[PDB]
Amino acid sequence: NLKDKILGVAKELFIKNGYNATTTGEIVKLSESSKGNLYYHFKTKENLFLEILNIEESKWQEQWKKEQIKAKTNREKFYLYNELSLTTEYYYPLQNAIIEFYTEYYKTNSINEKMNKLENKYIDAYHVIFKEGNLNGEWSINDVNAVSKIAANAVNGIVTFTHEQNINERIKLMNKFSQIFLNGLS
Amino acid sequence: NLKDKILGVAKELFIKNGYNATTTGEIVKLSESSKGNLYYHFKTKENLFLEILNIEESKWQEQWKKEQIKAKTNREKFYLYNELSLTTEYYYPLQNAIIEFYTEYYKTNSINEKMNKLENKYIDAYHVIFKEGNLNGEWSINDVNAVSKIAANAVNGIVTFTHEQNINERIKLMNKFSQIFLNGLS
Ligand SMILES: CC[n+]1c(-c2ccccc2)c2cc(N)ccc2c2ccc(N)cc21
Repeated sequence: NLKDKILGVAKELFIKNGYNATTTGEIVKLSESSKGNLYYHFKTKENLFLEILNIEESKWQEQWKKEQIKAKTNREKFYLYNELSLTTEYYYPLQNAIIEFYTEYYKTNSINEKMNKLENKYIDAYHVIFKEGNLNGEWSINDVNAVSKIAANAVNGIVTFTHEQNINERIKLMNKFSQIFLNGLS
Repeated sequence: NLKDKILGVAKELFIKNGYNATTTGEIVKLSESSKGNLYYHFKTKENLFLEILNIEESKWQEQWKKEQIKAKTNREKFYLYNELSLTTEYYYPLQNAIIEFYTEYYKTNSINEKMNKLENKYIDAYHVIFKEGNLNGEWSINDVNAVSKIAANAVNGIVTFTHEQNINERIKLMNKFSQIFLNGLS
């Protein structure tokens, strides 16, 4: 595809190399297009990036839906969502590229611009879970927005910063996490 | 000393221009040494950075050892240590050199022998906190090593991924976390 097949390119240059570890010229290579095709939908490096981000976060949010089904109590949705967060091939596989981006481009309205849209969807699944937790009364939080951002990131840390130790060790830890967190709420 | 001098010039160069752009030639010139004497001491840029990384980790351990008398109980140190991490990393100079490096040497097994031992150093502080909390009966945790691991990375995510918010709110979520998390141990 025109400006669509190009999108799947950078995605890999970012997951395979990082943000400034991949450039337009680069893209253009396996891309095979002109530095104007990008002009249209992709105004700047940031855009292309901030764009691919959300896209992927969505394939994730989508898989999450087509999967939570195997969880009864919301509390199970919690443990699960975090667990799955570990195995997906979506979004998280370029959270380091984002760590960089957070620096290389923070003297510029993008963080809260389009990147604020992501910040929302990124903590949505948690928001539901927690919110619907008050209903089912599995617990009860008086600031669901705070706890939601909290959970989201911590979990994201457990996923990002431990990508070295074997995959099964990881799954165990994350579960010992959810136990503690959920238990710290009620 | 000529070693320290290298380490001294090297650090600022990295702080002034990131990890990637800083060349050893620069380091040797401004340190007034020789690639020879340099190579003898560190063998590589990658390796040089690591040693600075370690020297820094030891300076951290220092601050923590002094700045922690302001926290009587282990339950308070956990609160203090966490806040401390957020604030200091808000304006940590090398912060950008670090991110470049972790992205510049992810899969590299070798650079990961020390890479981990160092990381392991930050996890110790928590480990210490939790064990002491044990001996005192502030809580009860047997798999200290697991919690310590979870607390380190959970916090890191809270600190790293929350960059879009004002330092007042951040310190708020972080203290909220510390309370919630710490609340799932008794
Ligand atoms: C947890 C290790 N760790 C730290 C770190 C955290 C606390 C103290 C010292 C270093 C880190 C710190 C910054 N700024 C940026 C990236 C990373 C990172 C990236 C990947 C990884 N696999 C472990 C990582």
